[PDB]
Amino acid sequence: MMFDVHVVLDNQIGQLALLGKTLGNKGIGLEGGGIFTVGDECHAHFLVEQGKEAKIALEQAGLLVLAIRTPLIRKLKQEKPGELGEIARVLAENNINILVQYSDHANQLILITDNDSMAASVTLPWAIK
Amino acid sequence: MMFDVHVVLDNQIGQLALLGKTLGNKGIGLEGGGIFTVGDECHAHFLVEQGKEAKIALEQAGLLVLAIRTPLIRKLKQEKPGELGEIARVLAENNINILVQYSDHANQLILITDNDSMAASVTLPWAIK
Repeated sequence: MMFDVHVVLDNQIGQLALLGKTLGNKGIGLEGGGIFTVGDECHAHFLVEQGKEAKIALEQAGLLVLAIRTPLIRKLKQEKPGELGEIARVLAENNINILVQYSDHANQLILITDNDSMAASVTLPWAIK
Repeated sequence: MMFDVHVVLDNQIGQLALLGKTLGNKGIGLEGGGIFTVGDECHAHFLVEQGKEAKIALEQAGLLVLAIRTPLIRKLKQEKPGELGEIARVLAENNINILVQYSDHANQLILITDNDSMAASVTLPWAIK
């Protein structure tokens, strides 16, 4: 039901504005994520419900969508130092590499790994209510 | 009072686990942010209160801290499609480039720009209560 939208923006003014207007004009709200600049490019990951519709609109605006994915959605059960490192440890102990991690507006944990099939069973203790 | 901690992790298992354990062992909680993989490196931005203490602990663990910064903290006043694109538009119209953007666990807007001095006055309408 929820999709991570991975867009590679140019390191230029107005790029986040174009992304947000293009999705806002379609009624697609951003449920979490952000943008990180790395050298000459800006990597955006935003969580949306209308993933396929967001991909079409962004590409029609000329933005490069690398992938839309359905992430694992989990929840840390309490806010405590070391909680994120603990779920990352159990994933690492199962030889699972974490490619994307962030939190949504419900404070739910959003994850993309190199083994989402195994990561789902490994992270079952953190399943949402 | 709040600091963004920019760490460049290796694209390897156990890196987020080392970051989270190192800060959790010091009692430093993660108040927001995430990690994005870009090629062979993983860029982490996490919001913490004990920024200087987090920098020391991460460097003693062998992790590369690119910078600690005090971000602008703003708040979208309602959750509505296009709201993020609107604040990004006003920033772009003032020739301000957005380098980092995400939301914290209070759903506050975290921003780092190439003109935080001007960005503070430009984004005054989005000031927190």
